[PDB]
Amino acid sequence: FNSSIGRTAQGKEFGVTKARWPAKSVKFVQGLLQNAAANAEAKGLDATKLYVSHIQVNQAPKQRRRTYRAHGRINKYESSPSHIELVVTEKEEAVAKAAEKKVVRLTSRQRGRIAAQKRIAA
Amino acid sequence: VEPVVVIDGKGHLVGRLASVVAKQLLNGQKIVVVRAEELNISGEFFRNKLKYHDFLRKATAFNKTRGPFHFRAPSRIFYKALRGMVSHKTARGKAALERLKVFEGIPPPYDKKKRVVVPQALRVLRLKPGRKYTTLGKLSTSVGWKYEDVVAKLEAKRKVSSAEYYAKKRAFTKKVASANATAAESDVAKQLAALGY
Amino acid sequence: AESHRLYVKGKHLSYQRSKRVNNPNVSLIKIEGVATPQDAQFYLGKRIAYVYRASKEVRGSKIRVMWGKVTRTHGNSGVVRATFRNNLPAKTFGASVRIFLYPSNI
Amino acid sequence: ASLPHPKIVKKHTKKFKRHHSDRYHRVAENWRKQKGIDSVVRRRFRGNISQPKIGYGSNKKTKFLSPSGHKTFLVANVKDLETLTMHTKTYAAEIAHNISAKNRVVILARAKALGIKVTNPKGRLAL
Amino acid sequence: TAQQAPKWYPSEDVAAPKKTRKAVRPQKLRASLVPGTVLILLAGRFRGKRVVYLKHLEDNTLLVTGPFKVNGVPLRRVNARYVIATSTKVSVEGVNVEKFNVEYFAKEKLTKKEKKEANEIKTERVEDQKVVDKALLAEIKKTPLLKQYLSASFSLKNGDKPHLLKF
RNA sequence: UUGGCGGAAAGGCCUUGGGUGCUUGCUGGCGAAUUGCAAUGUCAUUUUGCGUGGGGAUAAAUCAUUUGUAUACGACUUAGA
RNA sequence: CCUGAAAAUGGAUGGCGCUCAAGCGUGUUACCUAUACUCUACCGUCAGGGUUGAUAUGAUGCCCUGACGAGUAGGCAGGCGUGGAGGUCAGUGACGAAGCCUAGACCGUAAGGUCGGGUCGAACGGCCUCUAGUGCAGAUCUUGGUGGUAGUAGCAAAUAUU
RNA sequence: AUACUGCCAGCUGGGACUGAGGACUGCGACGUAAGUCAAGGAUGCUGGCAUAAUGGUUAUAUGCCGCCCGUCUUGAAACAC
RNA sequence: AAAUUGUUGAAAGGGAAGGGCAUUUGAUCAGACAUGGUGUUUUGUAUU
Repeated sequence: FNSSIGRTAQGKEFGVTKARWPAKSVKFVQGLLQNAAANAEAKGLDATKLYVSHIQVNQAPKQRRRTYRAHGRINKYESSPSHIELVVTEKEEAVAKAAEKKVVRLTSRQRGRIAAQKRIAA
Repeated sequence: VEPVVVIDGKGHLVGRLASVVAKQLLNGQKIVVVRAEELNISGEFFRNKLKYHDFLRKATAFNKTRGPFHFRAPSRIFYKALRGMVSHKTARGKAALERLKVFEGIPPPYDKKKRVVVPQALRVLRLKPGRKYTTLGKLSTSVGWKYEDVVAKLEAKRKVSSAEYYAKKRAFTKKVASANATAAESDVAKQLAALGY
Repeated sequence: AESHRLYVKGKHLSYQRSKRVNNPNVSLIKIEGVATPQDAQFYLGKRIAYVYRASKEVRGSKIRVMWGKVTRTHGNSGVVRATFRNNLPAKTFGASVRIFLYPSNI
Repeated sequence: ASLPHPKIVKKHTKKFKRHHSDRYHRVAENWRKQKGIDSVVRRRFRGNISQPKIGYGSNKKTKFLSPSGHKTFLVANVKDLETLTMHTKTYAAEIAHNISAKNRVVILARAKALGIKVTNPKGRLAL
Repeated sequence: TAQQAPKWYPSEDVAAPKKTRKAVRPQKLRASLVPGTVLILLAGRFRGKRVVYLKHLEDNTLLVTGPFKVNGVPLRRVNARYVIATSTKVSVEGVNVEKFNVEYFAKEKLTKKEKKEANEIKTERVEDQKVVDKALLAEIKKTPLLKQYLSASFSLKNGDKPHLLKF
């Protein structure tokens, strides 16, 4: 959601030219971050390994208002509220390993070739 | 049949060579074409200059930078003919045009390798004696190619080195013949001759 | 010594086609060294393999094969028609196929 | 151990999808014949979707056969297995989606007793 | 219910085949395949190797041997379509070949359960191979360079066009 | 290890010498089976890593400030331990 | 072949290109490939037939067949679905009905039918018939809901705020 | 004698596609005998696997194709609705 | 439920996208191997 917004020098940190400073949204997000940090502290989590593992804002029921237009017309003036949810998780390394075996299937000729190689090599 | 076929472009009619090379590239053969400045076109030099000026007249009216790009080097002219002979807007055509490489003169990778000809494209074999023809280098410099003389100088230097190499190779072959003539006409040679070698 | 090739080299040129429609069920094969239908008549009925490699192992090999056969000649210039148990993947127009010498009749 | 029958041939294994069902969401995939005057699909222009035709009909000797060669038979109970009890080689039972767990296991046990093949003997139980 | 019963019912018996009129007739081999001839094995473990053709077996197969002492190809059978007949011929007179046949090449196929997930030669076979090979060698050595020709493995070279080659 | 030569896109060519391995140039000795009658029957490549060793030095850009030879905004000439 | 032969965006023997042609006239021949022709398999339609047998078959049942198959407007026929109704399955179901989701499966040329897995919460279906407010992609259709445009136009009259 | 035409119920090969049908039935051929057969539709032998290998679905890539439906209209992709 | 969104996952993307035939690649998945037949060195001993 950036079309026809102005450019800034502070988008180079992120490779883009269009970046902004949404004060109200940032305040809401950091308030929810504070709440999640409180929940994690109550749960007994690390508070230093914590990273935002999930964040999701989606549209809420619009709040309707009216605007008035030339020649006696009425158009909509809608708020576009958001549901914001987020989950912080303690960081961890790549625990997973030891992938599936994928048992092999050889024919008689393949088995004979493997046996012959095993005999020839020492 | 071969990994790369390198074609001496000298004396070759541009259209016949382009048709041959396009068929080969689509068939999957890597081709490098050297001496593009010595390619021939049938007909008078003035005629092919008029043809290139007709080509030059065509350009996108509202923006000449979107229009046809009239390339001037002889290698680029040969490439344009071949790209016209290839279905270049499909991935197969792009793969063939990637298989093709064309140069003016003979760059260092290819001056040390064998160069072949396409007799069904060679002007001396195809054109009737007494028919006029032009040279791609002469046409290119007439229409704006800037390196007729740099290429000619590098070509003279390369031909000098190659002639020295050929003299050395002749000397080695002749000395091999002189030394192994004593071992020639032997019983093994007679048996090979009877067998057909 | 250094040569173990027991087949003739060939190129997969295209599918059997008209100007504007192709038939993937028949492939056109050029046999290297062969330039006449008279000389290509030797290879009629000979088996052909398109051998390619995948990054995933299937049954102990990373190499897969698609078999086929030379069915008839095509044109006046030594190209032949070939039919494969699976149609050639159409990215192999100009790829190398191996025309084996069997079923042999010499 | 099975009846030698002709190899089951499907003339058109692809699904006949309605024209522009990919273009628009309001158009479902259920086949509808184009009745339009200018329709390329109705006019059978080259490069367009095929339309269902009676020439695609399956061989009468192999029609309705499962991949195993049985003709599938919706059953709801043991009385529903009783019809197949003698035709183990040509019919396979399919337990109705509506059958509860205990009735399903009863049907499965009776079909195992009579040798009847069931085309879904894994529903409503975990792997 | 959904389908109580169909009034018309199928039959239970399995059909018997019609009396086919395809009688098996002995195979006719090409004129270039006579016993005692040198063949190039075109496929198999021993592809490209030059062997000696000994006898036409009953199951349309050709009994061949290297000889084993010469190139390591044992007393096997090969498919006559997977070999190339060469004009080179050894005098097959002096070696008895009547012992070998399909029952001689009996294998006792392994069972399905015996699966070599990760992981010998009969004495009568090895001794009769020795006898056949000694007779074949005594014949072969009469022609110069033939033993080394049989030791060499055939290959196609750059420019080797088999449609013009004479074997 | 010794001369180089090669700038068109040089990235390739011998040699000067010491060491080692094969040599089918001509003659021998042993081995090969069973992959079972074929199944490409597997043999060459723009990248990396908790890793191992023959060795090497510890840089900038950007934001913020500033600038006005620039400038709608970005960009652009500049400055700042 | 040339002159005669002048029109406006750049430009079209289809393009590249072709000159003892890859041009023009002519003459053998080889080769390429249509849903055409020949021959096979299968589908359906039409037609001409066979078939009374002690049980294990509701005789257009089973079978032998030969030919044929384009289609708007239009006609006719066989079917597929929907809401209700009469019979029946002493049919399915709170041990989960109906709905809904599912680049899972099978069947049918198709309309569509059946099933696997999730969601859930009280009814529903097969068959023979009856009945109709019975099937939607459009009607600047109706009523609701929702988009891209778009974080865009813009929120600049009435001196002005610190 | 060779051409060149025509005929052969003349011989010898090399390839490809297909294998419908399924409890005796027919017409024929083979020294005119019981039997056989290439005679009213493929059998015989052999190997590998028994699995995602074949195949289905699905997404993509590639080759060649493919203009937006409905409508009125002689004619619609239409710069017609 | 759909339109329409957010996140994650998987994929393609040189002036559209979508589609048909055919294959390939990656995912995913259904189809005899308990059986109207022979028989056995006992898996855990109306027979396995």
